[PDB]
Amino acid sequence: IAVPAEILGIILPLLLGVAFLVLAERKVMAFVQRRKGPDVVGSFGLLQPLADGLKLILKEPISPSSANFFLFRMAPVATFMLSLVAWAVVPFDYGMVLSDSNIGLLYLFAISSLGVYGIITAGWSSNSKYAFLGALRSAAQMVSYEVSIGLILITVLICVGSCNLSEIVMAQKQIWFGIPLFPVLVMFFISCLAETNRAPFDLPEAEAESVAGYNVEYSSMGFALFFLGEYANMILMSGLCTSLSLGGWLPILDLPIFKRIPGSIWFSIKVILFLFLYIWVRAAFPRYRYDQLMGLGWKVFLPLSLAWVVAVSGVSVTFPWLP
Amino acid sequence: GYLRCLPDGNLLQTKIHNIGATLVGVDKFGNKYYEKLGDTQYGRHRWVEYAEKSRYNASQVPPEWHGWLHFITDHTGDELLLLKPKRYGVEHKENLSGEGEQYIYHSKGHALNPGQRDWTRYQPWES
Amino acid sequence: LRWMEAVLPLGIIAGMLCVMGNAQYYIHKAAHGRPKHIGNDLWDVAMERRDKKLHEQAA
Amino acid sequence: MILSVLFSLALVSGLMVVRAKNPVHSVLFFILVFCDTSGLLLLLGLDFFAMIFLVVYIGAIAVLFLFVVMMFHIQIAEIHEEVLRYLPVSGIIGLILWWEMFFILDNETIPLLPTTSLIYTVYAGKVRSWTNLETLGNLLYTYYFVWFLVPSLILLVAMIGAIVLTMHRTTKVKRQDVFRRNAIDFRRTIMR
Amino acid sequence: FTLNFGSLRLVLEMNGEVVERAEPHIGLLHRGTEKLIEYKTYLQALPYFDRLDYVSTMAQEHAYSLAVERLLNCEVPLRAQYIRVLFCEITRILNHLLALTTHAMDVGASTPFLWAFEEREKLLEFYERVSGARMHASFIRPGGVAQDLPLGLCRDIDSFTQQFASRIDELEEMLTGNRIWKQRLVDIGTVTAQQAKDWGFSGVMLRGPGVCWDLRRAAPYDVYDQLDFDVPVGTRGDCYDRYCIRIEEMRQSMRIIWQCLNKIPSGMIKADDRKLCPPSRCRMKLSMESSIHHFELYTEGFSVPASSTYTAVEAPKGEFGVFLVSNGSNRPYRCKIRAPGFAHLQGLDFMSKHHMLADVVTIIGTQDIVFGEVDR
Amino acid sequence: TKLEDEQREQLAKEISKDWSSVFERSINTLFLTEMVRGLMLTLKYFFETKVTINYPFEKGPLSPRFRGEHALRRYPTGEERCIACKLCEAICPAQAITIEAEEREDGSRRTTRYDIDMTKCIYCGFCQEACPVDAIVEGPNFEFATETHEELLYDKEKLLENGDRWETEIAENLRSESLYR
Amino acid sequence: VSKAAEFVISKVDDLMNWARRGSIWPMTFGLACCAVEMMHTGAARYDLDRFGIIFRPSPRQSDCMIVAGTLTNKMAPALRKVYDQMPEPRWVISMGSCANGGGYYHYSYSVVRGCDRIVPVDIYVPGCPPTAEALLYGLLQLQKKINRRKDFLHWWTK
Amino acid sequence: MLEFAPICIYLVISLLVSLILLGLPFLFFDIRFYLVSILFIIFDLEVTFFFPWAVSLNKIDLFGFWSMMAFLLILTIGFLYEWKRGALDW
Ligand code: SF4
Ligand code: SF4
Ligand code: SF4
Repeated sequence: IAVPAEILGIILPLLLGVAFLVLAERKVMAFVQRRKGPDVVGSFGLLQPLADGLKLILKEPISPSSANFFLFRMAPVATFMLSLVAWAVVPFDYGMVLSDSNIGLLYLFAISSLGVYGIITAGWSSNSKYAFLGALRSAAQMVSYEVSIGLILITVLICVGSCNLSEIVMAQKQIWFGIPLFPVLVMFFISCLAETNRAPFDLPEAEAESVAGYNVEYSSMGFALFFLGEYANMILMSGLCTSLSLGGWLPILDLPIFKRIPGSIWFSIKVILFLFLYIWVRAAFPRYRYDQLMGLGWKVFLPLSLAWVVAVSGVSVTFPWLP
Repeated sequence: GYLRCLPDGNLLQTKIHNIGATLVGVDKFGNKYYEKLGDTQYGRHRWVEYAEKSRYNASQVPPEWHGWLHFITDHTGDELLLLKPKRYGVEHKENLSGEGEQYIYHSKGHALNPGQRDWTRYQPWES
Repeated sequence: LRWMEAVLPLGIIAGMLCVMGNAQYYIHKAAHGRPKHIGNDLWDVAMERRDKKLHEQAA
Repeated sequence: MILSVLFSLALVSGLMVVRAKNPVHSVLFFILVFCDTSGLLLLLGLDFFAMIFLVVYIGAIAVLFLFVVMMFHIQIAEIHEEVLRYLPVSGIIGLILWWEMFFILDNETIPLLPTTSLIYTVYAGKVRSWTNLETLGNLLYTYYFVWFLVPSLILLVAMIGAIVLTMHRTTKVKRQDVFRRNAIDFRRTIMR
Repeated sequence: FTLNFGSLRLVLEMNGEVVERAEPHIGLLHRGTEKLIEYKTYLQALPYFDRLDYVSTMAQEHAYSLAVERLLNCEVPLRAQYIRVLFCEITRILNHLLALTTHAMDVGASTPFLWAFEEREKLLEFYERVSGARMHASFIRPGGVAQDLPLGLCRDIDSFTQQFASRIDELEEMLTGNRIWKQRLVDIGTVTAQQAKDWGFSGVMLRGPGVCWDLRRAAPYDVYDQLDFDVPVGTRGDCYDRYCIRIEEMRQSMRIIWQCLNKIPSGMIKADDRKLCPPSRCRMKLSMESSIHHFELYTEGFSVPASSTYTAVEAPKGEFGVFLVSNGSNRPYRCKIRAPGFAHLQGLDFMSKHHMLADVVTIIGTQDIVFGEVDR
Repeated sequence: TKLEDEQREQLAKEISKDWSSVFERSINTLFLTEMVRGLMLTLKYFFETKVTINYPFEKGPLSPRFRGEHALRRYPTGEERCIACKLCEAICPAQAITIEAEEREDGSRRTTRYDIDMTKCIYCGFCQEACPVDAIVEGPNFEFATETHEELLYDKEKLLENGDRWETEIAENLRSESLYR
Repeated sequence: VSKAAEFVISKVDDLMNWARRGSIWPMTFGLACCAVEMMHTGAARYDLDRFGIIFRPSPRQSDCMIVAGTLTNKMAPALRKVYDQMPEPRWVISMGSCANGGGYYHYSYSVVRGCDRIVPVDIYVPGCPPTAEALLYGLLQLQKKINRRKDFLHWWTK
Repeated sequence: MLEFAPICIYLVISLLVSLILLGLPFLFFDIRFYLVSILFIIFDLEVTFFFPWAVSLNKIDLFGFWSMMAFLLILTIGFLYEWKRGALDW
């Protein structure tokens, strides 16, 4: 019926957006670094993702024969499932949701919790022990920063009585929650940066460095699926950031000239600014050591998140400012 | 050649750069040499359009325009053509190097050479 | 305009988000004849079922 | 039908947990049976409890088990025993427990034999439908705060025990210090 | 447990992610440079020094030419000395830029790499205009230089110096003062001055501890004793202070470049005597003796008196020394090549002790091991 | 480590002179001032013009004293410029040049065999400066990548045709550099 | 074998060659002193990311190995081992003179007389060091060489 | 519920597309990890308790708010124990 059509219309444009997102990351990083990104495969490099995908498809696969063939193959499948089903709930405007779950926030938190298993199984199923150690490190980092992310979600849930993203936005109608909670938004942005192993806290992508990663053993399509899952998670958490601290499909100042824009355009624009911030932070800053980032996650963001939860609860309970 | 811009993207950059340029010359192979001074950075004020949009090659620039294009000389290719030597000389040929065994260069001892020469430095008795 | 050429791939991502959202919205609208409701609950489900039965009885 | 499929998958995953040769496979099938139980909770209507099962059981406890199992690197023939010998005793005990289930079901909970048209809808409690999450929070934080504060003591005990059992600070290893003078002020110096 | 990494091969003994010890295997770039130098004439052996420590090209040429002139006792004109100093400081700037940006990339900072490569491309354009190629330009020869400066080079270098002061300010603003950069560098691979002296460190790795000793001031081998530059030292030798020392050395190299441009004299570019320096093309095509001497200098070489010496210069990596032993013939009997990477890579073992893997790679970047010079 | 501890205490006392300074330091460390400044510089370079060369159509600057492809020239009359003096391989540090010769039919000294390995040439210009007649020159061409090592193994005929092809640019560079000699 | 099936096969081969040409993912084998010039090629001026070239540190994901620098007898087994892990569609670019025929250390112990003795190299880039211009020329030559791969036609006519 | 059926169909379609993507080419010890996991368990339980509290702040009074604060204080003392013992360091 219409549900498979909606699911396909969510999934395929998401893959196109991920491809153009890696292309945009290349272009923005190059323009930052006083150079030009992919410009020779199509006009302005618009066909570069297509060429890359076709090359990856046409590349002949190799079988590691690691005695864990099923677990080796299914881990990128698992993370791809997790990214897609996480994207299954995010709203885009008033009524553009597949599952209008009343517990949408906790659903996304649970899906983020499940995300470590793909990397853990990928590291274990690989023959090399370096990949296993890197997978363990990445899993632990995602664990700590997801604890921080959950505390930020609790702050937002204190601000808004409901638990579904659509009603969250409907409450965001007034002040966007970013004006009241800009430090909370900053902490959530850094936590989601460390959640997807992007920007600083980039352990798996430091392959030229001694940490190596969990994708060393993986073949063409395994690596491609892991990359697609990571970038889909990046877009997902940018959407989470804009739905939580920027009002989602809501204009600025509620002027009637701004209401001519559908609102899905507003959500897309905010997601684009968040992705630009992702690439900006990745290009502009060095990376943390594993111990440094773990101590920072467990000692800097967790106490601050707890303190902000307490402060928001105290502000809301004391005054009649409660929903 | 403007339809090649959509699947090329590099010819697109060249056409974007030929907005305010002045056509300083053209060679006998069709390559059109452009110069653009003013508010332009140093490294991108001279260039060429190879007039072969499908398979343009970096070795298609003749020696007469090679120096001017590479910023060795202020002399355009016309002056070097005027100064081209007589009584000897060959026409410019691209770096094929893979377009065919009959096109590539072969040593005198290579089996692919049309005439292969033996190398022993002695003449046998040859009854 | 170079910044515009560099942001052009981002515009494709924004367009993809808009396309997925709007295609979902219009497929659901065509399937049910009304835009999807986000505040629905047991009461809303019961009322919609009663409305469907009443209208199919009247027609 | 969906319920039958769900607990058939759950039973198969549990059997694989019981009889799995590799403890990593045991953890994975444990994750699978937790997912099936979460689906059963969706069927029941406890969305919050299903999500928290995912978050805690699937996330926390299961990554703990996975980490410890993989880090052990348990080999075969180190944990290996023939299952045929214990089959009679397992069957007898399972049959006794199943017979007791039979006796429990035969008296208290009688299944209904074939309904929808006889459903009387009150419409009075549906004006403001309280979610499971909302009701649980209201109760647990207003009128049952003691049974909520006690698990905090349990978690504190667990943390204290985990530290006092699995803590080993390095006796002689240098630790980087960022509060040095060259990092703080860094007065420039020259050879002259 | 032993963890292996595979032209940098390194085996590390680890206990708790803490590096107990690190052992490098270096021979992967051994090429028989000393044997080939022994088998070839001095002029034919200059390109070998071009290839050694390839990030800093003309420093090795300067060291080799100084050793040959010491064994040969030939006076180099003031203009040749000044242009040699200018290009040695350009070489120092190039090497420091590359070392800093490769270290930043190894840490994780990717963007300053390409800015410093734009600067390096400008400097390599300077090299290509003054000499044959962008890299491995055999420009510095015993008795002087290969050729005179092309006209306009001084003006272009002045423009580069201004824009490069701006660029160094730019890079220091981005890297210095960053919390992540500080956490990566400070208190990482610290070396005491006694440890540095014991392990034979030189250059930045020796001035980082604060020994307060520089070769250009201890043994001035050029107009250096007329250039009144500054030599930075580190209060507490570590990666951060070595990085700051490298920044200050870039600034002082710009200072020396400006001074050389300002006070460069007008004269000849090589030694006056044609027995040791080849005559010009016009002279060899016009004069019988000049033709004889060109022919003899390009078939045979200058026969240095039989002696052994060690000549060391302040290469950007550190003290680069050449030990030349002759026997009166046209070929060097023995040529030992002391590079300031061989000692630093020994220092890696105790520097990266009780540290972690990222600290090991940071220490490698700070020491700036070019494997060509360590595998000389 | 007691010295380190007391140094840390002294430094902490030094940089905590007053509440204004401690508050300023805490706010700077909390609000990511250095990170914001780095982001601003990064944005400035994102919005500034680029220095990409656009390779195939725009090529990097060179010099007349460029060491590209070895080549052999001729006199304006048409005769080979190369006498068989064998100063090429006497000075070639890599020994990439092999030359054999004999007296020609009219008594002229010419090379009957002259080959250069482009896989052994280090592109150093020793031969082009050791030539008494300016016969061998390292031409300005450098885009001569070949698919086969045997192709990269040159000989006299290929060197002569390279010189004939690039004679005008080589002559211009030779004039400009003979000024610098 | 027909004239319309041949046209369809030619179009498919053109698409495959376009994809493989525009998505080259070379891996650096950066020994000695062609690697610095390679980093200059990868810099802002002669940028490689425009044409699709991005350096993959893992040999399993790389397309073509670019061997730049001197090959030593101590390192040739490592080069061969790393080459053997590359996927079947693979190419080799030998940059410089050391990796072509031994270069300036041809008559030397513990120096492999060109990488051709260890791995089958497709394109040589002469120079010492070859200009970044010349190395990018060699990469464009690799694109041209893989622009005439009739893999589908060869598979069809077997 | 009635809203998780689209989630199940989405999961099935995601499986299908992942399998298709895989099959396209075929056509042609350490205690620190354990401590981190234990902290994960504790703070997952913390957040699980926060969720209903945060949702139902409007119904629960200062009694509920202070009960949650006491819960945090009991568990924040454990966090101070973690910090001072050295469990948060690596
Ligand atoms: S340029 Fe140097 S290496 Fe090349 S042939 Fe001439 S002397 Fe030999
Ligand atoms: S130096 Fe000149 S004349 Fe002598 S052999 Fe070489 S090219 Fe011929
Ligand atoms: S070919 Fe020349 S530039 Fe390249 S590694 Fe060898 S000596 Fe260095």
